[PDB]
Amino acid sequence: MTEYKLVVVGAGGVGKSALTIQLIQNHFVDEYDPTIEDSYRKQVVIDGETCLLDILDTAGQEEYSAMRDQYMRTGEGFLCVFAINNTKSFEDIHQYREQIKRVKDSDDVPMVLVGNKCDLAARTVESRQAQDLARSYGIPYIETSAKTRQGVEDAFYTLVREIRQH
Amino acid sequence: MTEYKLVVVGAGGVGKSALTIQLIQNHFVDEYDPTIEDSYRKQVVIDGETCLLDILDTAGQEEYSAMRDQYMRTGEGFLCVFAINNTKSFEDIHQYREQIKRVKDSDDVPMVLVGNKCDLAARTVESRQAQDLARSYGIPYIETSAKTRQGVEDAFYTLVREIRQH
Ligand SMILES: Nc1nc2c(ncn2[C@@H]2O[C@H](COP(=O)(O)OP(=O)(O)CP(=O)(O)O)[C@@H](O)[C@H]2O)c(=O)[nH]1
Ligand SMILES: Nc1nc2c(ncn2[C@@H]2O[C@H](COP(=O)(O)OP(=O)(O)CP(=O)(O)O)[C@@H](O)[C@H]2O)c(=O)[nH]1
Ligand SMILES: [Mg+2]
Ligand SMILES: [Mg+2]
Repeated sequence: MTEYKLVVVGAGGVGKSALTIQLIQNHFVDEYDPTIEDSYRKQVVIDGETCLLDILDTAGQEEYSAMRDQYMRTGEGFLCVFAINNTKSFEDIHQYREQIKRVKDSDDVPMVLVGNKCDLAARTVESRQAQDLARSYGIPYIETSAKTRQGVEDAFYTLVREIRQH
Repeated sequence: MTEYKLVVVGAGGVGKSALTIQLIQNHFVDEYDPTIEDSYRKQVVIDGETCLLDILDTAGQEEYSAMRDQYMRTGEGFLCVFAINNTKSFEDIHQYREQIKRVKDSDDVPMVLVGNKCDLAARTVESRQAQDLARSYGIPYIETSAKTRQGVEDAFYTLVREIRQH
């Protein structure tokens, strides 16, 4: 079957893992548990196509920024995640997109810009700012909440459809 | 606020109305009720943006194919709907896309190809066939069920994001 190799990247603490576990295990993780590297594989049916989601959940931390090259080379699509209550994480996006373009030798790589933790009221990144950024990259912007599950399927399945159209 | 003028088109009986009412009124209509023309307006929040969905629900029938020109000229994005258990409706898609391109003087108009009634088992249109068609048009393909609500938000919000990126 068709397999889609998806990679979830973004700064430390933005909710990369909570998003992925919401998708695979249907529950919200609320505990401190820094990721090194985790793989999840799941058979799903998207828009009638039977397929396998091979998802790589990555570390937010800097140790070995060049060990990101290896998982960036292999990934077919990327969810670039920031948290709407953390401005630095939004600013960091630029660095992950440039690194992905650099290792994949490409100005258009399947990507979705995800603004997570949209359930929180202490918002510091405006949606308009993020939508403008997404538009300059030519990629979708989706807001999600791993807490309420709002937008999680949408974020992942839109990325699969972007890969379908590459 | 930003308003998005969406238009739902497709052959008679494919579920254009049931899709729209699922979205606006959250329930499945299961009765015979041919549409002439209906408007629905709803304030929503999509990916953090407050906006108004102005949705036009159209007739499947032929009387006045040129009275489609008027609503095609004004629409910003189109959901092109067929039913996965009705091959003729899938074939009819081509005619609605060509008419939209013709009146909007454009080879790329915000559009989503929707394969509705995916809950039904008597499938006559394969997903692969539809995905190939969608790919040749360069637009997303989404399967929906107005009966189970599967994919309805996805179909509409993906169309809004396509308008955002035009
Ligand atoms: N309110 C709320 N909290 C969230 C959401 N997603 C994640 N969190 C919380 O943020 C914290 C960090 O989540 P986690 O998934 O571990 O983030 P990470 O980005 O994967 C962390 P690391 O980079 O080290 O691997 C946790 O307390 C988690 O419950 C969300 O959508 N909303
Ligand atoms: N199983 C199932 N039935 C559906 C679904 N969507 C619509 N239907 C059924 O199909 C029939 C036609 O639906 P309706 O919404 O009236 O279709 P229409 O395309 O709007 C008809 P018209 O073109 O004349 O305006 C109804 O019996 C409705 O319940 C669906 O997703 N699955
Ligand atoms: Mg993690
Ligand atoms: Mg109708």
